[PDB]
Amino acid sequence: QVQLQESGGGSVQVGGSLRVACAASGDTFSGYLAAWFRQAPGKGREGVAAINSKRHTTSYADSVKGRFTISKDNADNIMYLEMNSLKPEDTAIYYCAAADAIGLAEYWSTPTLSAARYKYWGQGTQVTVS
Amino acid sequence: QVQLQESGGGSVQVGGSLRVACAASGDTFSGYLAAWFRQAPGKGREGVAAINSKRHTTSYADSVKGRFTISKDNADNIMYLEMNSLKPEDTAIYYCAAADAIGLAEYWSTPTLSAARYKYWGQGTQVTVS
Amino acid sequence: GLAGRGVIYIPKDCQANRYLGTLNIRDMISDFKGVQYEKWITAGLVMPTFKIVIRLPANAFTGLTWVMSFDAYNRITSRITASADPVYTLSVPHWLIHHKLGTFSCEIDYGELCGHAMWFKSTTFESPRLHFTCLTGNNKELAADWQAVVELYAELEEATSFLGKPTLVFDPGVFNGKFQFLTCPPIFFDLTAVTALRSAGLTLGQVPMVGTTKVYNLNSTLVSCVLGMGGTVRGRVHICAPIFYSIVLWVVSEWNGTTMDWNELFKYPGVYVEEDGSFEVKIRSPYHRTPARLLAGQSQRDMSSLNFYAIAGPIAPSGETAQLPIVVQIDEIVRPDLSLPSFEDDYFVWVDFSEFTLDKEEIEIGSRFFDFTSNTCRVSMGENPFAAMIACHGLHSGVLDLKLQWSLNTEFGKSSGSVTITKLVGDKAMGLDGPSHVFAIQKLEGTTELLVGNFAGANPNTRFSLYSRWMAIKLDQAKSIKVLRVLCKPRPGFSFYGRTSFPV
Amino acid sequence: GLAGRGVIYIPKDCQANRYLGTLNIRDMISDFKGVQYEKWITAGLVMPTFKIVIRLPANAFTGLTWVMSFDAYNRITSRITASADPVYTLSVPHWLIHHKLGTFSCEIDYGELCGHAMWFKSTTFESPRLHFTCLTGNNKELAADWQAVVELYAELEEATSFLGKPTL
Amino acid sequence: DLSLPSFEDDYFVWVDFSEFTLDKEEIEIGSRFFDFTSNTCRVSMGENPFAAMIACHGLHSGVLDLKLQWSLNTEFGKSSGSVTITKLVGDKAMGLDGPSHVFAIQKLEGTTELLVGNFAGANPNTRFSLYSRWMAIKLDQAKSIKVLRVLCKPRPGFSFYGRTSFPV
Amino acid sequence: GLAGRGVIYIPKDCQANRYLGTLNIRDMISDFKGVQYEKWITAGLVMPTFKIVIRLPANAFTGLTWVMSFDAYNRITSRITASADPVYTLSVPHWLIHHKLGTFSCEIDYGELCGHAMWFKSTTFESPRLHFTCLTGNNKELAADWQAVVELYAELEEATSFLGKPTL
Repeated sequence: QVQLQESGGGSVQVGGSLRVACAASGDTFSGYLAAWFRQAPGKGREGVAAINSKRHTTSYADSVKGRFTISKDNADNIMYLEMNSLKPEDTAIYYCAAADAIGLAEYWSTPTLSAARYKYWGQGTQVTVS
Repeated sequence: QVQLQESGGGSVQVGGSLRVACAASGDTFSGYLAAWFRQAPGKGREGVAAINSKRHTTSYADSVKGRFTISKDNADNIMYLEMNSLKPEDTAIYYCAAADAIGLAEYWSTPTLSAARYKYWGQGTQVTVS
Repeated sequence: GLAGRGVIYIPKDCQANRYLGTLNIRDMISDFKGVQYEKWITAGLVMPTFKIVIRLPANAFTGLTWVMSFDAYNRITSRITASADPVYTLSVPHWLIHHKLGTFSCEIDYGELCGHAMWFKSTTFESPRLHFTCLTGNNKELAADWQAVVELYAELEEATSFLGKPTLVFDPGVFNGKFQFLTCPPIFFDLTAVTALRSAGLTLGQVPMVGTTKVYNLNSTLVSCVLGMGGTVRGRVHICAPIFYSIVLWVVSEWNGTTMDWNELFKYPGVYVEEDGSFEVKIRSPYHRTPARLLAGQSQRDMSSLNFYAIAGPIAPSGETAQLPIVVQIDEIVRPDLSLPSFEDDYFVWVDFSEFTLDKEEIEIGSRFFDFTSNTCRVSMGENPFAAMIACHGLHSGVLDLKLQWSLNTEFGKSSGSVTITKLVGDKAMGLDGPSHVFAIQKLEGTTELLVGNFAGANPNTRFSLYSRWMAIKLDQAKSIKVLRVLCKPRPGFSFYGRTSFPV
Repeated sequence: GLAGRGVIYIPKDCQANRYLGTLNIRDMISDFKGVQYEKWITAGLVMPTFKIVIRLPANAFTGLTWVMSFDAYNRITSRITASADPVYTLSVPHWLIHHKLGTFSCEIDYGELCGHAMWFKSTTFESPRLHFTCLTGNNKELAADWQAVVELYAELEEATSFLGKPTL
Repeated sequence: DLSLPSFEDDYFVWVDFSEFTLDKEEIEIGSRFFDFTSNTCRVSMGENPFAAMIACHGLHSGVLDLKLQWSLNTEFGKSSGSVTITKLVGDKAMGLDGPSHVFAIQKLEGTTELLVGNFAGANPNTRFSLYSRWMAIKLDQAKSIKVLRVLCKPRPGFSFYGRTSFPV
Repeated sequence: GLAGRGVIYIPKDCQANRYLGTLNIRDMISDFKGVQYEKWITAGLVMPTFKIVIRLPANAFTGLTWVMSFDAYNRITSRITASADPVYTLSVPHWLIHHKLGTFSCEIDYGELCGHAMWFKSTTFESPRLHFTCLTGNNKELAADWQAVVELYAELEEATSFLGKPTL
């Protein structure tokens, strides 16, 4: 139903921008509401930005605005995380996870950041800075 | 109506677990709501955990959670206090005391810890640590 | 009065669920220039009652059937172009045309279906369109590709108002036990098995879904009001089969599970059906009712379900490897004993704002019911069936009362500022500054009133802005409020124009 | 008043004179425990008039027909198991069921056919049995093996005498 | 010649939550009348004769109104948070999110309504769960509330099916 | 319309408060296969009014009496197995049967007692059961152990709703 393959993480200087690889489609839809996720040592699964793609609604995480962005290419039609500037503490590996059971209460609302809702989980790409 | 005999108290190292002896049945029921009790020098009869056994409802004392437990064996069908870990201050001798006049207001509620309700009182077993 | 004409091209071997192309009435009346096209200029806007007449040859040896789905709005046009599942095209008002019969013609009232009379010079709302699909296909290939002509006979007299009758006026008890356009995906009996059991789920109101994206249709939301349903459903079977396929099948209701051996099974009340003709079956429940929805830890067969057994199998002549489809449609439920309605006349939660990250914040509602798009605070919405009737129907009108509910994150003695609502006519570039309220946040509750509509009389779901009253919530000091809610009860006068489904 | 039920298994390519299996009313009323089975205990011995209803799908392109032969006695049961000729199964009171028609149901009076009301606890005379055979078969093979259910609707009221009217 | 009835049409206390030891706490009632089993706070119940007619009889049905009563342990000027009640149809895995109320704990009183029953029409004492409306009390900041009570008057339409005794 | 049958075994010297064994209507209508058992399949769920008829010999020199306690629910089934006190078995709707009199038969309306019509295929709520006990016993021992048959005569017509009239 859903395949995911990702790369593009690595060390960088402060003020740096790491693009994340386009989420691999699987099973010919790739239209599901999908949110990135972070970790901290001892602290699991804090959410990060997401998009409700079909309504063109953006959602961002608390503690971050403007230095993480999430957008969808109109031609490629495949979501990817964008990071334009970076604070020192991005310790975790990011995760890409999507939910495809959206109803009517998850549609006009802001995209949720809760971890328990998203049923498709994948490894994701390692990012850090010195 | 009710006989009680108990042993199993003694000095131990910190982080220690003392099982308390199965409450002696008397007069062929041993089904009454029964609560343990503690003392302090100068301070009398503070309550400790209890079970409403027939509904499988547990009640714990304030100031303690998880380091005292109270459970009933399904096969033995006789309550006994269990202590899995211990803080230094258990100074008192514990008391076993049961009440058999339970009504409808003491049944669906949490088991009470008040000392004045329990009419069957016994000596109990001496426990302390260095 | 003939106006408009179209063709559809059917390939030689039609498939089940394959897309047979669409056509829109705007093109047919404009392209086919005629008496009625130019009589439709002088009349202004018309509300026509016209009968589509589809002309196809009557041939009984291929056992085809086609579903004609009429969508006034382009919700499903993008979905249906490839591998059109039954639920997309059966959740819209639709008519089945049977290949055994010929020259199928059934009227449509564009007043009762779509509710709003239509313009000529251009399209204000997307054109009323018709989608055709093979609901089930031929057993074997045809000789060569063929064709069908579709005609629509109309009479055009001027329309007095932009609004017909409202299709339904919302009230707490809204379900009378009568259904329009409720049909199910084709059940398929294979030929090889000596006996066969098939099961239809009888718990209506579970928002049928393909597997990935749900679909809201009006029959599901209309059943979701009550808590469980009565007995004695009545529906008719249509056997889409060639003339040489034959089957006879026994229909019963089962809770929870099937008796394995048959001499216990025939004792139950049930109907035998060997032809295309109605059945009437009464719903068997331990509690005399069926819940009509499912809980979090539950399956769909655990509840009541109506079951089709093949006592004498589907027989076949020498050459057929293709399965035999059965389609059922429920016209009515009879002898209804309905349980308590879910929601009383008390209010229902509508939208809730929380996690304000930026102070001195406003939120704009307007005349629209939904689609707030607050970018500095998170928003949430209700699952309730009323907000479902807003998404199913095309146009909705009325006035709905409000309340505000909020609580304080800071200390009550450190509190300051207000929560105001501002009420204008037109957007604040120009306006008349009507009744507005400034509540201090020390009060903790407020109540007001809102109108959803226009000057035209009704506001649809996909957004445009037509001159009407405009309401905005303005927060003086935002961080104070931890959570805000607003719950709304519609005044008795309310309406829903049009009928549709919302694929989400 | 439904009592008793049975099935018969028809192979995909039926043959002319092939044997399609038998079934006896004693087994169907005993096995299918019901209202009439135990109403047949209190009544003692009964002389039922009951209509067999055979449920098969109506299909006109195979041109099958089946003969139902009703023998109260086991004279022909041993003869008919292999290559059942027409004369064995057409010399007993019999009913033709046509595959073109469907849901063939024709009553039987067990008073005029067999003359003697029947017991319950065991069988004094051998049980009334029904034999089915294809009298003529399909031109070509079917798609796959199929089935038919046979039902018998009865009403049981007590029998006054062991003997009905004499047949002749 | 009977004397005055003990209780008038005024409300009667139903359940009272106290000694909250863990914050951001919820309590689930549901459609059932009793058997709350709150593990992070102590609960108490009424002796009243109505809750006795619930235990004697087998099935009970109806709708009963509510009130909330609470007081504050902390200083009133240090107060914060809310006490909400959440009202659904079915359990929160799926649901329609019906009428729910968020009261700030600075208000100190609230009133709502509850249904005891099912789709089947009545709910018995020993627990099962049948599809019906589901009410849960959620406390944003728990330590603030010293004692909470809820007292309920049943609407005139009420019923008790069956007759039994409860040995406790 | 006879459906269901059971026996109870009374020891030679009955004692006051001794337990004489129980029996449930679900077992008697299922085990005793009959007209009404299978008429209870087609009807779905029924609300029967049926008269228990207990057949015991009339003898006036032992002065026995037995209490029949009818519990729709298994509250007291666990309590009563040993030394059944009067209060457990007299707090449920009960009928006294006197040994001086004979063939005690008094109807029960399962609509007014239990209020809810009952299913067949399995039990949603625990089966309606009957407990018998000697309320007071013989002065001296009997000659030898004896027996009593209990019968229940019923008529089964379909029940319209899951709920009868409310008792109060």
